[PDB]
Amino acid sequence: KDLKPQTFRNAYDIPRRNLLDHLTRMRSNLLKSTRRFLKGQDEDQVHSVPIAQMGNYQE
Amino acid sequence: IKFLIRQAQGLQQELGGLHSALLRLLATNYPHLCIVDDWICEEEITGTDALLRRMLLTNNAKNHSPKQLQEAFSAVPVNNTQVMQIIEHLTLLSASELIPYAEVLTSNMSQLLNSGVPRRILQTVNKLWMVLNTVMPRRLWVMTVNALQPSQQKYTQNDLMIDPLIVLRCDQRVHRCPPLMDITLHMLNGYLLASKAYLSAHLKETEQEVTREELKNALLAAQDSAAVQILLEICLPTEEEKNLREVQCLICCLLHQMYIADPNIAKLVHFQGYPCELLPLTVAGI
Amino acid sequence: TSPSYSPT
Amino acid sequence: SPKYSPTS
Amino acid sequence: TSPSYSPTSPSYSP
Amino acid sequence: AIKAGWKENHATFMNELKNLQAEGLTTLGQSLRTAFDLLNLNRLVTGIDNYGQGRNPFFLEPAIIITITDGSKLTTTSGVQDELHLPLNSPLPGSELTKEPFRWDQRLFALVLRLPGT
Amino acid sequence: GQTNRRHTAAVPGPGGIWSVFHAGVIGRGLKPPKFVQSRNQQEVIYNTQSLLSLLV
Amino acid sequence: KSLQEQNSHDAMDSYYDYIWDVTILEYLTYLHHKRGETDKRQIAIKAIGQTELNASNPEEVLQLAAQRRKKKFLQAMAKLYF
Amino acid sequence: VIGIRQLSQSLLPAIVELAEDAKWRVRLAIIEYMPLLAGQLGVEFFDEKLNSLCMAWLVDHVYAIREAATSNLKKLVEKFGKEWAHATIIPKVLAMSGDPNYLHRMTTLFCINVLSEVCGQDITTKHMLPTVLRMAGDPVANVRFNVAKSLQKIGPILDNSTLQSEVKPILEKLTQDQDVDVKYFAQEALTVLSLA
Amino acid sequence: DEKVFTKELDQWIEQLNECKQLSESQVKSLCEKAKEILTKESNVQEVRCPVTVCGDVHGQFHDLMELFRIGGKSPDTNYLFMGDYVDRGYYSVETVTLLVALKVRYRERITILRGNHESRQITQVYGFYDECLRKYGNANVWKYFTDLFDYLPLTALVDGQIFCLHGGLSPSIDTLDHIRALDRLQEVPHEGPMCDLLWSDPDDRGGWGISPRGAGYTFGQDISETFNHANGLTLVSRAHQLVMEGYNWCHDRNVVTIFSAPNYCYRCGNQAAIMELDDTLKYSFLQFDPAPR
Amino acid sequence: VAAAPPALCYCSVLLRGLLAALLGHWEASRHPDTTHSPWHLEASCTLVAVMAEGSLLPPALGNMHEVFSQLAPFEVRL
Ligand SMILES: [Mn+2]
Ligand SMILES: [Mn+2]
Repeated sequence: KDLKPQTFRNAYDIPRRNLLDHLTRMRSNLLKSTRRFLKGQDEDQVHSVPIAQMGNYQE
Repeated sequence: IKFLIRQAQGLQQELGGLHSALLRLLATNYPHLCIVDDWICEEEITGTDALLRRMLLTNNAKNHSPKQLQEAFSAVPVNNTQVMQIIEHLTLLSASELIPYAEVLTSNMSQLLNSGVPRRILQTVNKLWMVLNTVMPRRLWVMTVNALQPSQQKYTQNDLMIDPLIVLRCDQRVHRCPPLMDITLHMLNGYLLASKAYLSAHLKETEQEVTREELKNALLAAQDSAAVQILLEICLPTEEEKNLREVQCLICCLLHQMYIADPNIAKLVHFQGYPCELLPLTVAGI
Repeated sequence: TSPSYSPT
Repeated sequence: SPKYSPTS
Repeated sequence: TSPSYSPTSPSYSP
Repeated sequence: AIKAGWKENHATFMNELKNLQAEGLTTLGQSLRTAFDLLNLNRLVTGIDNYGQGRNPFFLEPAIIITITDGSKLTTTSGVQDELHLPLNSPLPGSELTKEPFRWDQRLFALVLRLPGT
Repeated sequence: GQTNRRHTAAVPGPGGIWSVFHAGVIGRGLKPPKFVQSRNQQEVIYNTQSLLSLLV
Repeated sequence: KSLQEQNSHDAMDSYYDYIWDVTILEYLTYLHHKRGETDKRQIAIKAIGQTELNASNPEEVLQLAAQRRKKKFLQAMAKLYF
Repeated sequence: VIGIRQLSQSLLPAIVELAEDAKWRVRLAIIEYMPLLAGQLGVEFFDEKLNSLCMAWLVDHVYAIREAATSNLKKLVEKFGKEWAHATIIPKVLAMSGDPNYLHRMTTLFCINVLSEVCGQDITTKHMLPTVLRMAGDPVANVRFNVAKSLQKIGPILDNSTLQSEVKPILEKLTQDQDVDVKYFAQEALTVLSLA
Repeated sequence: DEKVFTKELDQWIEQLNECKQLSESQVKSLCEKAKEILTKESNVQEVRCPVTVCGDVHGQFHDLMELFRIGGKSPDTNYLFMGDYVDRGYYSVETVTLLVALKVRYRERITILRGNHESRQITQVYGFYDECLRKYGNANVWKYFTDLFDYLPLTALVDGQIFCLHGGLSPSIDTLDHIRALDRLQEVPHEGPMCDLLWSDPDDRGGWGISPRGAGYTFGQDISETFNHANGLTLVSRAHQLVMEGYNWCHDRNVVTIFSAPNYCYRCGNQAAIMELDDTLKYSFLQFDPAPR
Repeated sequence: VAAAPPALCYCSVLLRGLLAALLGHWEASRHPDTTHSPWHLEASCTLVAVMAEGSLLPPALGNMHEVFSQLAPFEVRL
């Protein structure tokens, strides 16, 4: 369960069904090339979403 | 660039280090130019049958012209034999004079794709396309792709290096016609190597990082792997039959060259898995 | 430089 | 107002 | 090991 | 066997108690032995145990241990056990100074879960 | 009673040099058959009668 | 001793329905977790979580459930053999 | 306060990055303001690089962006002429009018509702009308009654012959179909056009 | 009759778009039509893809209007709101009036869900009652809207694959048929199946456990997995908990927490997100920030 | 089973379950007319007929299955 595959970094992930879509996704990522680049498509959250922590990270 | 490299290949003896420097630079930056099959097809035969045949049939062959070819080839369902006459004389023509004929054949391969044409005409078109490939490859690829799109946005050279699966976006008629499928295979292999070069240049340009090289490796690996997968799905028999053998042979040849170039790709394709109907014929072929 | 599945 | 989550 | 030389082919000795 | 140490806080204690998962066996004797071994280790580390010097009432480490079980039969990789045999092999040195693994300041209470199916 | 060739033939969200529109799937999607059983009630009366007579 | 061996022949994940003792089911759960057999372990956990048996019932339901499982298991063996 | 050519030349280095970025607000303002730049820079520059940006705005995520881009292409077609849009823009919309997203189908329907009003009547009758009536048979009820609203918007621009010939069977079919919403909207469009 | 009533309904919609509340007689008639149009639909009101699904609102009318701008107008795009749109919003009565007007205008282009905040005691102790007494003077609008919330449905199903609800799962319930056999014509009890339906919440725990909210339980990863294999559901979309990025995936992509009320209680500063399911069942996230005032 | 004398006593569990399900549906029904749920009315009539034929009930309680057709749902439930 704690595998956490890196589809962007590693190519042996991305099974056959989603292959073309992830390919277009890495291409869009690499040819966008902003200041921040991301290695995980779904980084939503882990366990909890704190309002105090968000306001502390904000100004 | 390719034609000038061939001329330098001819005139190696006079030029001291220029031929070396240029061939190193092309092998550094234009691998889809310096693919091997085009060069061996350039090396040809010194049985001189082509030269004698040219010297004794080109003569004054009533001045075949691209406009005449265009007229007969627009009226081709009324007249196939005049077209095949003209392209016979065109195969008799040489590598340099073929250039004004590049516009017609590529832009009008659609009526060739229409069923009923003889594959003598098809193989004549294929051989002329090889000769134009050894003379002027890049614009030839652009016109071929932009005329092999199914029945029409107009792709560019940079777009083709960005996304070479557009080469596989073509007719199922292309898929089931043998020699045009060989043309498609050459364009596919070339643009895959071109995509490697272009991502190389774009990453080295954009540096103005280690994750960027790993992302390049991942994108290229998944890229040619997805190309292989599309080719295998082409090898799958369609529901309609429920030509195919020659198509499977050509795709098996191209897969053989890719596997020899990089056996990592065999590992990744086999980890992704493909239809087991395709499995035994690919086992026999590759 | 990835030769196999990542967790294994 | 002391709490955003309706703890109740 | 030898991706292009096939298993049922002679080795190269040196 | 031990989840929360004496240096751990409420957040880690919450996380471990809630994320416990049911996969073990009814090894009540082994679990109780490990718990009371931890208690005796803490006591002899503190050194308030006046062995040979009486028993000071003002030296106390009041500990209450609650053991939660359903009251089913004991399970062991050997088989079933009908009696709570506390294991006699003690790798912890100095346990021979007391006949019993517990002390007078530790109180054990057992909760037995007998909620009916219907 | 009770595909990759087609995908790349119509793929890539009409942009070509940008991302595709949706950000993934959620499963197989669109449970296909939705097929209703409507064979007959007539003579299923009679099959019921035959079984019931055997029980009797 | 019988569940220790891995050389079985008789459909463990089908007769986990017929077993009705909490202790042997607990042993099965522990062994499946120990040898990393997650789906069979899930089957055993759900079979334990059946509300039919709870080892705290007024024992009339327990005897009735044991008799029912005895009947169905015996008819299963009677279907298998002969 | 500042001349259009001066500000357009001053801003043209930064327009392309600002055209496709984080906020739908800044995208909306760029879409609102850019046809002035297109009229200043003429047909050639807009055709060279802004055409792709207009199409990307049409296929963009937000509904406000889509409607703003539709009003923007109204401004472009009335600035640049009907025949040029017939040459360039009309194939783009009529080609994206077949994609699986009903949202982009809605985009095409809104664009046709504008371009039928602006584009005269001949191109409406021979280009957009067959595509709209062939999208009238779509299985999605949403795009079905949106096509019904489209015919309601477009009808007074036609001639009565084309209406009574082909619009009337489509309208009576969109009344005959089972869904109450598309049936009511088809009834409303029919009684607006007074075809019966 | 129906035609002129529909035209006056569209007039009411336009006025509500222009942020003006209606008259008491109009509220009474709207609630009557809403009862007659909500009685028929069942507890699992099946909504068919494509659709745009939306989390909590909590009476923030300006953010709701920005959400309409994001996801399309109500006549065009199908919508699905999953509860909590009556409490501690400033234009909360205008918000709920707009939602019920849209429902009674387009019965099947939109469907709304019943959160925990849509009940008599919760409204009284969190101020919707205060808002309507301030606005309309009397409590007739309040009792109309609470009687309507007695008739709001329970859970939404998308193509038999997506299970949309407010709170989450319950050890009392096992199946969609049990959800159907539940009767919803009752203000929510402090204990029971409707209660922990509208008061549950996820966790990475495993098994069950009592919620800190005082009502309902809190489920675990394996519990959600067991539920989804039990009833063939592929993804459970719930909306009750406030999140910062706007959405969260829990239980190795089995529970989607959606929040679509940005800047919670005007101070939290959170973003908001809504999903859109395209007709071949392709999901997309739209995120936004509250509009300037 | 109804033709049998004691099989009602042995199928009491199924009878109880069906009665409970019917009770739940008739509680959860909002329609003032009974006949909007066609299967439930027929099932209730058939069930009451089954116990009536199996002689657990008086014949007036049998004719309860007759009056199901035109009774209102709350009356049937009580
Ligand atoms: Mn809420
Ligand atoms: Mn809630």
